[PDB]
Amino acid sequence: APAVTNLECQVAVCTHSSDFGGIATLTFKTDKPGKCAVHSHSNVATIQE
Amino acid sequence: IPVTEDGIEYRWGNNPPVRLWAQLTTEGKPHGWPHEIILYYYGLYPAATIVAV
Amino acid sequence: YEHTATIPNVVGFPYKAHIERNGFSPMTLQLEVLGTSLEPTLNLEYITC
Repeated sequence: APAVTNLECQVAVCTHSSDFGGIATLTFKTDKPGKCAVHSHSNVATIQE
Repeated sequence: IPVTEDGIEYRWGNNPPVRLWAQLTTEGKPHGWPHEIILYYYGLYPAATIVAV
Repeated sequence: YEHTATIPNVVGFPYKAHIERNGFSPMTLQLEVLGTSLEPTLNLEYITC
């Protein structure tokens, strides 16, 4: 499951500073459904999942 | 009492301890005209911003 | 969440009041003015008949 192809990201709301306020959406062409890792190298933000 | 961005505890009577620390708050619109960016950056971290201007 | 608004003091006139607090679905307020009253202060100096 290489499932990147081309990747783009939209951001809806980032009401921040308390627990988790950034709700982001990801769309991309993909292969078969399956599990894939995700993180952020930059420490300016963090990913709960 | 003064509450900082680190944490404040309670012991009032024999109640269990209670932990509070503040938000980032500050007023103004940090995505608008130039005239309010200064005040938004001022209230949040009150110091070290007079140095910048 | 406090918010200020102004309504023309006229009866039978629907008024709109939209809310723009992000992080939630924007919504609106319907305001109706029905039968205002104004009650003065009386002193009753004297009476005649």
